[PDB]
Amino acid sequence: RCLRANLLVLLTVVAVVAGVALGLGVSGAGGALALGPERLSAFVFPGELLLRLLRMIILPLVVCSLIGGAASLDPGALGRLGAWALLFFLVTTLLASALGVGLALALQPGAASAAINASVGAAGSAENAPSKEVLDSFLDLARNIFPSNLVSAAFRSYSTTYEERNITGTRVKVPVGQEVEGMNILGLVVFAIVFGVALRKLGPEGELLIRFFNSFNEATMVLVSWIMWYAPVGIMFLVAGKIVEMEDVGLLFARLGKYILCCLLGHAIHGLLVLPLIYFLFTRKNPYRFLWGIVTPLATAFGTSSSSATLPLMMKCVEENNGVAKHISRFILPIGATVNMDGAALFQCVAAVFIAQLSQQSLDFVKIITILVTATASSVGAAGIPAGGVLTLAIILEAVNLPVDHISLILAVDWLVDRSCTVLNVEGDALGAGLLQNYVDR
Amino acid sequence: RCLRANLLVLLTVVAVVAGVALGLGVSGAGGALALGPERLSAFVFPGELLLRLLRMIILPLVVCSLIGGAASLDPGALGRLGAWALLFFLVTTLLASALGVGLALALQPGAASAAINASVGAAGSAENAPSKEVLDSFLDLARNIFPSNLVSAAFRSYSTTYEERNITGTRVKVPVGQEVEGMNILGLVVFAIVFGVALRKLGPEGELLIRFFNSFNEATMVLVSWIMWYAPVGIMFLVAGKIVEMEDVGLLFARLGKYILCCLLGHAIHGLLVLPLIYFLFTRKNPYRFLWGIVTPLATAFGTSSSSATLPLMMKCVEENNGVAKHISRFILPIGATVNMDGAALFQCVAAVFIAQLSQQSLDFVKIITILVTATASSVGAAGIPAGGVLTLAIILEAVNLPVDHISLILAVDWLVDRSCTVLNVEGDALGAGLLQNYVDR
Amino acid sequence: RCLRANLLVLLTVVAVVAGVALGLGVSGAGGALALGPERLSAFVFPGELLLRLLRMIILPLVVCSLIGGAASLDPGALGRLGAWALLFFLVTTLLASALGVGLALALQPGAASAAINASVGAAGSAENAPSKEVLDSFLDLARNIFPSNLVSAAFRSYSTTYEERNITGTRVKVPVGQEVEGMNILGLVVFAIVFGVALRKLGPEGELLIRFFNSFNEATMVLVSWIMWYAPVGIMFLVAGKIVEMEDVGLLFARLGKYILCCLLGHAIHGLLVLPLIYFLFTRKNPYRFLWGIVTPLATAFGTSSSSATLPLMMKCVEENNGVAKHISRFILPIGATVNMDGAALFQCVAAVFIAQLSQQSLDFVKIITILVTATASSVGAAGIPAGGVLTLAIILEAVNLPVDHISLILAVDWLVDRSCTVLNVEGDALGAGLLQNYVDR
Ligand SMILES: O=C(O[C@H]1CN[C@@H](C(=O)O)C1)c1ccc(-c2ccccc2)cc1
Ligand SMILES: O=C(O[C@H]1CN[C@@H](C(=O)O)C1)c1ccc(-c2ccccc2)cc1
Ligand SMILES: O=C(O[C@H]1CN[C@@H](C(=O)O)C1)c1ccc(-c2ccccc2)cc1
Repeated sequence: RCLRANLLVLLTVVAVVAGVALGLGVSGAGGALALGPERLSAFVFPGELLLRLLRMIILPLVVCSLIGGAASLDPGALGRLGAWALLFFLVTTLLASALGVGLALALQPGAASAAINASVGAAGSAENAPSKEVLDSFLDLARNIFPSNLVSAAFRSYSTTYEERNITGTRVKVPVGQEVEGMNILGLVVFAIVFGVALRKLGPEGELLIRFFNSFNEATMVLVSWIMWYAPVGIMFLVAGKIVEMEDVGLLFARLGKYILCCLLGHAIHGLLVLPLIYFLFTRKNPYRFLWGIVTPLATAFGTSSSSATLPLMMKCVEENNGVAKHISRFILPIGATVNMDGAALFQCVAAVFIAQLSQQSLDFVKIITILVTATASSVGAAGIPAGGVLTLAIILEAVNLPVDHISLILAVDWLVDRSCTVLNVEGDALGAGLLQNYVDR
Repeated sequence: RCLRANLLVLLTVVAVVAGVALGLGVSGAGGALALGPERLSAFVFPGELLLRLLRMIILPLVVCSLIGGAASLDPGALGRLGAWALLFFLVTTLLASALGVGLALALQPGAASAAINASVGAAGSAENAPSKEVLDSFLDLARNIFPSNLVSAAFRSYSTTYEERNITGTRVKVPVGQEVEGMNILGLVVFAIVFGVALRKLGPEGELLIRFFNSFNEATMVLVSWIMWYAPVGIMFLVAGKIVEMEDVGLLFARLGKYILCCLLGHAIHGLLVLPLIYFLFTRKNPYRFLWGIVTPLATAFGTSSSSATLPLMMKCVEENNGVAKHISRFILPIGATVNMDGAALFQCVAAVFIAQLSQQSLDFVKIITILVTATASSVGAAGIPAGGVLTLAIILEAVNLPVDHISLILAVDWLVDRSCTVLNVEGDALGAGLLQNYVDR
Repeated sequence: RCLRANLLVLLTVVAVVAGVALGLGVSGAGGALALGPERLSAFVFPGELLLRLLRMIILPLVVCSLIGGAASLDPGALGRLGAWALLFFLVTTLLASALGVGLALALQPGAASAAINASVGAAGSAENAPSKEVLDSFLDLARNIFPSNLVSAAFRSYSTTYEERNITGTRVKVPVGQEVEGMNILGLVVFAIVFGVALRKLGPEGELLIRFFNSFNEATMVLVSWIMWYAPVGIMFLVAGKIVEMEDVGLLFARLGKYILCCLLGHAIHGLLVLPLIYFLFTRKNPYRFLWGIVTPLATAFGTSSSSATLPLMMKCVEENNGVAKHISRFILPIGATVNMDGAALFQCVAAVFIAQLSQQSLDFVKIITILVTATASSVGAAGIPAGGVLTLAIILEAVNLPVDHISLILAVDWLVDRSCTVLNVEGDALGAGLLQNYVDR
């Protein structure tokens, strides 16, 4: 039934296109001048509503799916599957970062152009920042792993601010911990996996609880169906709002065309050559067919700019349409969302290479390897914190000591490049799931 | 067994009467002068303890009751029942507001009297307020519906504060969202209903989870029995404390006797003529008998001044004493608590008409319809936020542009009129439940 | 199998000893000068990680264990068991406080010595404090009992701050309530016990839910096994960090040797004479054998300085190694953690007697009884709040009006005496559990 099967894909693609058209027409016809902030809020509000709906269920779906997936195969096979999955995610993120270096080095987006100016963008506010240390970031990562409280971890994460409690002499900023807002999805993932392993360690005592969590996840999936049918309206209004919030006639594109083209080309090459090649090599099945199987979550990722929020739609589509195993999907895809960020590592490395290319920095071999490794680690470093969309580049440049004086340049265009990132991240998650499904099948 | 059956009703009526007597005697004998703030806190503390007990269980009871009630009848009948229930609540709230207009217009409580003075009450602090817009209130309503996180929604709700982030020129206050304290009971209600529909959409997978939630609610009901047996002491001490906290020899009654009489008469006429007439018309069963069946929750509502807190006692009494169906009770009465506020719409409209009557405003037909509709919507607008006992009148007067210069007059007497409101709200909920029980039975 | 059975006890004792050796060697070899704050954080971080792991599971384990234990015996036997348990805890805490008086009165640690000076310790900051009233502390105790919301009670507790809302004349600080951080484990304990009683009041409806909670606790116990195998590393690094954080060559020991010896001797006499004597008297079974059965939780208590955090390890060890009944363990030991603080009452009373001994206060009989009773109540008073490690001594001295001018003396050495306190508290809990197991068996 092609007509009914492909209705959703048609609807979300039409939603994205019509949202772009609506926003461009509104901005050309007057935009904010004809709109006002109140009508801007009402115009963006369906987008915020879709993101509120999809952030409501990631906690149930992630927790109960991992508990229902971990306790479906014995811990030996689970350990092997988790290890090969982490290896796959690490390799894909590393390949993405290397592709970013190879593109930004060649196209040279940091050539002398309008982007050389940065007074308007920075205006002295770029240097002023928390300036989180790399060690403190890794410690906050390993403290969001192994949370102090599960309930608080359902909406809070650990962030190490810096006070000035060294009045005795030579004032040095000292760390203090204070829980902030944002889900600790990594901690919940680890707790859930460990829980499911514990239930598999038990036998008849755990059958009730596995049945509970599987039923709960199936109910949440039934909610996901209806959220999916709502999603095109939210995507349309969200995209229209996010191109009405700033003019996009071509001024910022004319400013940063090489950088944005480098990022989008890197994302497409990662998402249409590298990972499809890996899938074909390993499972020997049509990767582009599979990519068409998941267009609706990809479009939702482009519209939402949030990997965790698109995940319920993705797990529904992957388990339903494509012939991916239910337990493998449950175990892999949430872990893919919180660890695999191919696009994030890609455009972080490309941004670093761009800001280094302007001012003519060297970056011969050692610094290249450094940016690769720290991008690969920051793939998960940025994952626990939702606020740090591109904030993690500052700590990278602190590690390797580059000019952070114009990091605010990307914040004007973060809302565009970070969407293709989300597309590629969920794509890499699904491809890892398919590969590991075939590996477990063999 | 009349002697044992009616013991609780006797006990709570005696508790209210003895609390009034105790508070009046203490205030006459010296009150605070003989008491001190520390003994005032210890004297009110049983009231705070009862409210802490009854706010502990509304989350379990509401969530699990709606999940156990929604998934007891098919979604078609559920949709019809929900639609006729919302229609009933809307009509009753609208009739209440019209009754408020009809009374305040006739009795004319805003005649020239001591209430004309407002310097002592306002003293310039009335105008200073957040001044929340109507659109922003509706957006916060629809964002507390569809919460971002369920756990946070168990004790937090979305409130749009206003910052001054327009330093570029012509400083205009802009909205920012920051979650504040207070349960998001509307969001939990909607999520729970949707969940129960999902479990009914499933079949054998959901039987475990329905059995879980029904067992959990029955346990919470067993707690409610013991809280009910404690409740008269809390009501007595609470009422005594809340008339010791301000002198009530008759000064404020002598000031606002017409307004308070208008509100109480409107509440009694709504609760003893209109809704009993509707019940008799539809189900043809003794409505006043049924009203006597629920005296203990009504007295608890008068003592507590909180509709959500009396709800566990109400659902216990309605399912136990009166022959109302268990599933219909579960589905309707929580929704009645968070949506139906007949008394709130009533005294909000009466307060508006009173402040308009002083200063001799017109309010011919269009403004009357405006106050009716905005009161009907604010019935649920005030429901998500517990702090806004009468705060929502300011946004109404912002919509229709009346003198808010003396809104602080009612805050001295909010603690009295708002209790009969709670009585009428729970009464309207129970009457809707009885009507819809008979409709489903037919 | 002695070699495998005793491996854990050997490992944690070796961990404590090696941590002491590591910290002393690091402090002697340069300590902070060779370390820096960043490496100090990385060196302490395994300790923080162990405490984050053990605070993650006390909520599941406590809640589900009490629900699974309360609903294993009928409410009559439960009421008797709870009453005799509270009587036992009260008597043991009182005996501990009397032992503290008897030791501090005899050894006279407040003799004229270096400890007479307090300018360096206090420096005027001792008097400045919230100065919480005793009545307000008891009210906050009874409001953390019977929480307003269960979810918030999973990570928040009620603390009555004091504002200055008496500008009308004679500015007097007035209480305001605002929820702060810290688990409301007492409120969750009471709610859980009451819930389990409700499920036992029900019959077949509750079997599912009891099976759920028992399965959930068994899963959490399976997590506890692995946390236990990790624990020695955390204890070693934590102890090393907490003796590197301050020099302990003997300066503070040379300052307060009599006071610390009094506290440790009181703890050992309570833990090795009084309670073993009671156990032998009642159950007639080798108490020192039983004490050896639980060395790993005792060492964890010494390392962690947290009674609640060691509790999962304790309940695992008591149910596994020693022949204590599962249901009795579940019901008693969590209640022991939140109520029984023998060591806390002990060193609080000893600290009071020490600060009274300096400056030559009388403390004849009435004040002795007062310190005993308020210490016995503050055993649970300090339990709800985790921040108040020794903060509760100030409110005691407010009750009985002693010099609080040098309360900051103990804060330098709170990290040492408060560890043996934790050891004795968990010891008293386990001994009460064994006694009541034998009583129920008889
Ligand atoms: O850390 C993240 O990733 C960054 C790198 N790529 C971008 C992406 O694709 O998300 C962002 C992140 C994840 C999720 C959310 C999120 C947003 C709305 C609602 C709920 C959650 C934000 C930030
Ligand atoms: O918004 C509400 O309604 C207003 C209009 N009528 C009044 C009523 O009857 O409650 C108030 C509201 C509901 C519930 C609480 C509440 C109070 C204590 C504890 C827990 C909850 C407060 C305010
Ligand atoms: O109030 C308490 O007791 C005091 C008297 N003796 C001391 C003890 O043995 O704990 C402290 C308390 C309990 C538990 C924690 C706690 C610490 C870390 C992580 C989680 C929790 C703190 C303070």
